Parts: sequence; structure tokens; C-alpha cells
Amino acid sequence: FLKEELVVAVEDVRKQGDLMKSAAGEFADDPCSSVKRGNMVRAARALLSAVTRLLILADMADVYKLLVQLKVVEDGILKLRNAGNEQDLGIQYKALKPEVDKLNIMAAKRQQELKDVGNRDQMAAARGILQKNVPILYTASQACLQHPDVAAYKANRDLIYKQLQQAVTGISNAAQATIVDPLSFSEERFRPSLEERLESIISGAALMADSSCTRDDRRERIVAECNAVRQALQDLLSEYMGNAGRKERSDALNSAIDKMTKKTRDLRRQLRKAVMDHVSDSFLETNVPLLVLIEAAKNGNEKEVKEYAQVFREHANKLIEVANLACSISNNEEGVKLVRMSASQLEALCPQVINAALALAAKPQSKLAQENMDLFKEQWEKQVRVLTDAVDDITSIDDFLAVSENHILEDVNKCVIALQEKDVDGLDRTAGAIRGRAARVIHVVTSEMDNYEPGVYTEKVLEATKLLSNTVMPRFTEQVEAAVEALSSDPAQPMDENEFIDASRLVYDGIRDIRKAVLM
Amino acid sequence: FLKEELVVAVEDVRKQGDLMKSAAGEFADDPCSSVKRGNMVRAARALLSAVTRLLILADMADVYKLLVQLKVVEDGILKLRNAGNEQDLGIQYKALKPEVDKLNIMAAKRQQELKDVGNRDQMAAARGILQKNVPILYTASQACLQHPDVAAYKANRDLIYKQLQQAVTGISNAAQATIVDPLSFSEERFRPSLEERLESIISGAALMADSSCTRDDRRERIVAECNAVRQALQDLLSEYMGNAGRKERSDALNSAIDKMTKKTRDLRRQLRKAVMDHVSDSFLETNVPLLVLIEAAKNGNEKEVKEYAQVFREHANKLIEVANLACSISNNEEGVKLVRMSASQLEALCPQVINAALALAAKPQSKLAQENMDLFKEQWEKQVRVLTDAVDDITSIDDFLAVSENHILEDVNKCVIALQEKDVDGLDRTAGAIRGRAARVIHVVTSEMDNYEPGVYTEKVLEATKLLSNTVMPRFTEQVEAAVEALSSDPAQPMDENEFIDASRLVYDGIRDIRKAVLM
Repeated sequence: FLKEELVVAVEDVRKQGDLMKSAAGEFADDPCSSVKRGNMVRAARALLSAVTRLLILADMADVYKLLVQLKVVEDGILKLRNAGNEQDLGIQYKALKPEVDKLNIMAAKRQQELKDVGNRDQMAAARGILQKNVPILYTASQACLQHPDVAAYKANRDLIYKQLQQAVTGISNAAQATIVDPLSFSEERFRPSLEERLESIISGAALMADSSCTRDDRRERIVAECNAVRQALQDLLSEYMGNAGRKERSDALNSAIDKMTKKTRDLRRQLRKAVMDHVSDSFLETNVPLLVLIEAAKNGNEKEVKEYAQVFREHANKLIEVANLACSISNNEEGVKLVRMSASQLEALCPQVINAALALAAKPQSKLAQENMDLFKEQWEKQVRVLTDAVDDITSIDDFLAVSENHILEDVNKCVIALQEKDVDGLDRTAGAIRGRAARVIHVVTSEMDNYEPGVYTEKVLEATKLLSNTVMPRFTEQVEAAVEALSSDPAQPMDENEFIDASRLVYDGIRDIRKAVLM
Repeated sequence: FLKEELVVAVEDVRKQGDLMKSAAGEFADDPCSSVKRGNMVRAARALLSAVTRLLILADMADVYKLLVQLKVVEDGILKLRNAGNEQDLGIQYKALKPEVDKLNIMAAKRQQELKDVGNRDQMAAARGILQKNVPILYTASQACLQHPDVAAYKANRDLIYKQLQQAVTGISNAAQATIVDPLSFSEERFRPSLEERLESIISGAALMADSSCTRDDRRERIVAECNAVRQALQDLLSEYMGNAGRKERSDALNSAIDKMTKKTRDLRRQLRKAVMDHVSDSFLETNVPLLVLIEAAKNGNEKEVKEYAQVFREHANKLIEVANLACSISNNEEGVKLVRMSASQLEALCPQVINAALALAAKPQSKLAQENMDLFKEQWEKQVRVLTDAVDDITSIDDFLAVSENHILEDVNKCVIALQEKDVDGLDRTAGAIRGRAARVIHVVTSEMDNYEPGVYTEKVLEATKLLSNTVMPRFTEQVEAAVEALSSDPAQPMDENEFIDASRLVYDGIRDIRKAVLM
């Protein structure tokens, strides 16, 4: 198998190589010779075969190598979880750290070798989870030995083990392996025949919408633009059916499709201007399911914690979905991998967050718990911001600023009208959304400017950003709360409508002068 | 470009080869060395690159070569068509015969090189038509010079030229290279939401019948089974509308669809057992529009020839349609291409057949015409049998024998009853249909057995086939005519009812023991 095949391969490669050299030579001395030429050709082909045979054999060498190390790490992981005393536990992790690393290398190898990108993604995703959890399993399984009466800890340890076991299998599964979608799909229509097989590849493969999980506007917009392009496709399939044979150029009918089909591809640009906006219709409030999910457990409340798991979990994955929708549309693979990977890790760091809350809700005094939470908290936010920053790039920074401009405008007035309606519950709420999108805008603008060389362009932009967050925003928040303390205190002190409006306007305008500075 | 690149390629291949040899060596003396090993690997990869670079360059050499020869044959073909005197004409064909051949070789080269099979098919199809027509163009364009007042000849010559021009382009087009429908449709239903978008993709896309262009039975059968499955779909769309959300398993309602929808897919199997039967309800009589369409023109009858064009043309295309219906249902692409292609060629060889008859009907003595017809006749039948054999495979040989069993039975009795009714016009007619389906059965049975290894199974089958065509059939035909000469001769000689029935029964039985032998 191993060495066996190798020597054998070296042979074929050696022999064919010699015959190729001579042939190549005889051709060099007589390049204007047709025969001597053909000889060189056949020779080249023969060389290819010998060379490839070695590559294939070489692939086995790598695969096998991956297997050996894979099985080693498998047992090691289970041995770590089953550790009973801190002595054995510490001993296992040390003998596993290297084994894990080695496998990590070998994994990256097959990852590249795997042809179809799909499997390649699985390999990297599996490798990641494996790489991240291995250390965590140690910390989890360790806690169970210090507090054997904390089912919460045991449950966590096992969940990590589960994910780890998954990764290992995923590596082997992908090791046996051997893009956008609307882009490549739209490029298919041009022939004087078979209108029956094209009508099926353009019909049954052009019916995949999505929508949902967005605000009412995004649903409406998507509904209108999706119907306008569906009709478009049918105008292309009903008008095209009249070309026949000789119409192999561009007349009134063939172009009746070329003007409808070639232009209506807009649906794509519609779903984008419809998704990228989620970033401000349910984002910045990223801490919302953590800075309370923790406070619950941190207060010895085992009840409002169980119910919060779903609440937390819900807002989380919902965010990842939109991140995926951003992947469906984006021929950018390098960036899709980033997003899809950042999503996987963050998708795997989910159960851990819950386990933490569980162990803390039962022991809001256990310094080990309060620290375990604090630690997990840090890792969750850290993994969130990245997935977020990874996505902010999968899209157009500029487009983001555009949608943020309109939406900001909407919520801004929602507050202004709330100030008039003297509805604090709304005044507060709306104001918050304003602070959200605003900051979400300053972060994306700045994080995107790190790819540009400092200068007039970067200066005029950051300044516009500095103002909105340093001068603007504060004066507005100062007015929001100022209004609140004018109806909940005593009967109801008179609110200064003026300053509130002008202050709030600065917010919107601020975004405007930043967007304008971004373009320039 | 050519030689230029070559010498260059030989270099990279030469240098890399040397470095590879040494590396391979150092590894041989120390195979247990990891470093020396890696070296060998990197070396192997480097060799691959040098080798490939040569292959690519080599591809150009072949492509270019194809181009040169392609342009040569192009002009030659046009020069042949424009020939005015038998002198120049004969001269061109001779200087083209070789040019054509050379290109034929070069074409076969790129054909293999082309990666995607699709283009590969085009290359072969284009090459074929080019190979076949080149000689024909000569015979056609030649006739026009001997009888300049025969538009029929001119029209033919040009059509050949058109096809030839097509092939050439098709070769160059493919040289730049590197599904079913009911099957994929039925696999769509499984989700706790959006019952409004699924109801439209399962309703508006499940309404495409056909029927017609068959005997009364095939229309009735199709009508019954199409209505039984239409109702079925509505039992799936009316019962499904009650799953809601939690019903994500398989209860009484969700399965009320799973038992109706999952079983009624039979409509498909109905349209098949309804189409494959055409093969004996309007086939074998394939010569019928030729062995008379010719006799007409061959008798200097320019009148019954014009009217026969439509008659001939009608029976032809009708046959192709059914061949297409056999394509709609058959996920087999490789076979569909065959059928669809065999149909195209035969669909293009149609106008030519007519042109022949036209030129002969006007000159039933012109040895040039009588030969042109004889030639065209051969090509039409040849292209027919193939399209036919191509289709006989797109279906189930066994199923064909089944339907042939029932239909034979019907026509058989139609004759027996005709013998009793003493209706010769029917006796003759029916008997013919019997001889048709019968032979159509023996050919399909034998042509299908060429895919099986000779032995007991093949023996017991062919014999059953041999009997039906050697012993059976004859004794029956002998009785049919024998009965005819028993009422048209003198007043009406007494017919021997006995022998006629027994003889005719052999026909049916013959088919039975062949079908049974096919199964076994």
C-alpha cells in the first residue's frame, strides 16, 4: 500500500521520463519536422501518465496519514472527557495537544485536495470546531470533577464532546469527497432548437424565493420586485417562442426577449437592497440576549433562564440566517467561506453560552461559575462581532449606508412623532433603534476605511463620523431622556420640543454627510 | 505561436525533468526519510507543470491544424456547388476528397479533447453530416448541370450545401468547447408553511397532457388514466391543506397525501404503456409512402406526385412526433440525444426525398433521375431504421412485446372475422397489419438480444422467433391469399376455414412464446 506503491510509481516515472527526454531532444534539433514533432507529443502524454500515477499514489499517502492521526485523536478526546482526577485530565490534554495539531495539518491537506468546493467547506468547518472545542472540553470536563453535583457542567462537557466527535467524522466524511448561483443561472439562452429542454431548465430552476425574517418593508419590497421579475421571465419565455430556425440574429422577436430578459435581471439587485438592511433592523441589539440572559442566572433565577435559552438562541440563529442569505447572493467564494465559517463557529459556540447560564443560575455565588460565564460571554461577543465584520464585507459598505439612511429617517420620525404623542414607551424605544443603526453605521464605515490609505478622503469621512458619535448623538440622547423626565415626574413638566427636533435631525444629517463623504 | 511555443515548452519540460530525477533518486536511497520524501513530492508537482504546459501548447497545435484544413474544405465545398461543367465539377471533387478526409481526422482529434460531452456530440454529429453529404453534393450539383431546367435539382443541391456549411461551423463551434421532466417535478412537497407558493408550482406545472395521433384505444386509455391521476393530485392538494405547523411527521392527514400522491404517480407509467404501442399501430408500413411515391414519379405522373408529397411527409413526421413523446418520458439523456438527433437528420432528409420524386416524375427515363431516386431512397430508409432502432431502445423491449401481444390479437381476429364475413378488402388489410406488427416484433426482439451473451436464453428466444417468421407467418399469409382466390375467381370457390384459423393462431402464439422466452 504505502512504500509498496511508491517505489513502483517512481519506476514508471523514471522510465517514461528518459524516453521523453530523448524525444524532446530529437525534436529540438529539428523543430520544423512534423514526424519528430508528433513523437514529442506522444512522449509528453506518456510522461503525464507516469507523473499522475505517482500523484494518485501520493494522495493515498496523505489520506492514510490523515486516518492514522484521526483515530489517535478520537480516543484521546473520549479519554479526556472520561477523566476523573485533575492528574489524569491534565496528563491527557498534554498528550493530545500535539496529536490534535498534527491532525489539524493533515486535515488542511485533504481540504485542498478535495475537488468539489462543498466538501472543502465541510473540511474547514469541521476542522475549526475541532480546533476550538478540544481546549474547551478540557475546561468543561475539569469543572465536573470539582463539582460532581452540578449536572449543568456535565451537560456542557458532553455537548462539547458531541461537537468534537462530529468534527472528526466530518473530516473523514469530506476526506472521501473526490460559488454563487443566480449569476451562472441567468447565463443560459441562445439556440435555434430544443425549446422544450431549455424551458424546463429556465422554469424549474428560477423558482426559489425566500423573504421573511425581516421587517414589513423588506417583505413588501421583496414581494413587489419578485413578482415584477417573475412576470419578466414569462415575457421572455412567451416572446422567445417564435424564433424558430432562421432567427439566429436579433430581430423584433429575438430581441423582445433580449430587452426583457437582459434587463429584468434586477430581481437580484432587489433581494440585496432588501437583505443588507437587516443589519440595522435587528442587529446592534446583539447583546440583548446576553446582558440579561446572564443577569437572570447571576440572580439565582433558574426559571427565567430556561425560557431565555430559546429567546437567546432565537435572536442568534436568526442573525446567522440573514448572513447566509447574504451568501446565496455573492459570487465571492473567499468571502463566503469566511462568512459561512464565522457562522459555524458562532453556531457551535451557542450551546456553550446556554450551559454557562445554566450553571450560574443554579449557583450565582460560585466564583467558578461567575468566571466561567464572564469567560463565555467574552467569547460569544468576540465571535459575533467577527461574523458580523465578515458579513459587512460580503456586501457593499456604501449600499449599507444607503439603506441605513432611509431606515434611520423612518425610526427618527417615529420618535419625533412619539415626542408629540407624548408616548414615552415609544419615545424611548424608537430613540434606542436610532442609537443602534447610528453606531452600527459608524462601525461599518470605520471598519471599511481600514482598507484605504489615510488622507483627505479618510479624514473628511472619519470627521463626519466623529461628529455624529461625539457631538450629535449625545445631544439627542440627552433630549430623549430629558423628555422622559417631563411627564413621569410630578404631573408632567413642559417638554422643550424645539431642541429635541434639531438635536434629532443632527442624527439623520450626520449619516448623510458621512455617506456623501464615503462616495466623493 | 506554433513552433515558437514548442521549443519553449520543451525547455521547461527538460529542466524540470532533470531536477525531478535527482530528487526521486535521493528519495530512493532513503525512502524512510521524511524530508527527502517531501522533496520528491514538490519535485513531482513541478514536473506536472512543465509537462502540462506542453500539453496546452500541444492543444493549440491541433486546434490550429483543424482551422487550416477547415477553411480549405469550406471554399472547396462552395466551389463544387458552383461548378458549371462536368469537367470543373469532377476536378473539384477530386481535390476535395483528400482535403475533406484530412479535416475528418483533425476533427476527431478535438472531439476527444473537448471535455463536456455535449460539445463532443456536436462534433461527431457535425463531422458525420459533413462526411455523408460531401459526396452527395457532387451528385446533386452535377444533375443541375445536365438539366438546368429542373428547379427540383437546384433546390436539392443547395439543401446539401446548407447542411454541409452547418457541419463545418458546428466543428469549429464545438472545437471551442473546453433531462426528463415528470420525474424531477413529482419530487416537490414537504414543508410546514407556504402552501400558497407550492400549490402554484404543483398546479400550473402539472397540467400538460398530450394524447392524439394514436389509435382509438390509446386515446381512451390515456383519457381514463389521465383523469384518474388528475383527481389524484387534487386529493393531495385538498387533503394536504390541513397539516399546519406541528404536523411535521406522518399522521392521518399528512399521510393522506403520502398514500395518494406517493402512489398515483402511475399516470407516467400509463402514458408509456400508451405510447410505446404506436410502434405497431403505424410503423412497419414505413415504406408505404416511398414504394409508391417513387412508382408515381417513375411512371411519368407529375400529378399524383405533388399530392403524394404531403401524404409522404405526413406519415413521416407523425412517426417522429411519437418518437419525441417517447423522449419527454425518459430521463435517459444519452438516449434522448440519439433519438432527437436521429429525428433531426431524418427530419432534414425529408425535403430531399420530395425533390427526388419531383425530378423523376418529370423524367421517368433520365437515368440520372432514376439513379438519384434509387440513391435517395436508400438514404431515407437507412435513416429511418436507425431513428427507429434508436427509439426501440429509449423504451422497454419487454413492454413493446407486451403491447404487441394484445394488438396482434385484435387485428388477428379482425381478419378471422373478415374471413367469415367473406370481406376480402378487410381480409387483405388486416392480414397486412398482422405481418407488420409480427415482423416489427421479430426485429426488435433480435436487435435487443445483441446486448446479451449468446446461450440458452438467447437460443430459446431466437428459435421462438425463427419459427414465427420461418414456419408460422408463411403458412398464414399462404392462407390469406388462398382465401382471396376463393371468391374473386369464378363465382366463389369454397374457402377452407379450418387451416386459416389454425394457421393464423400460430401468429399470436408465436409472439407469446417469444415474450415468455424474453422474460424467463
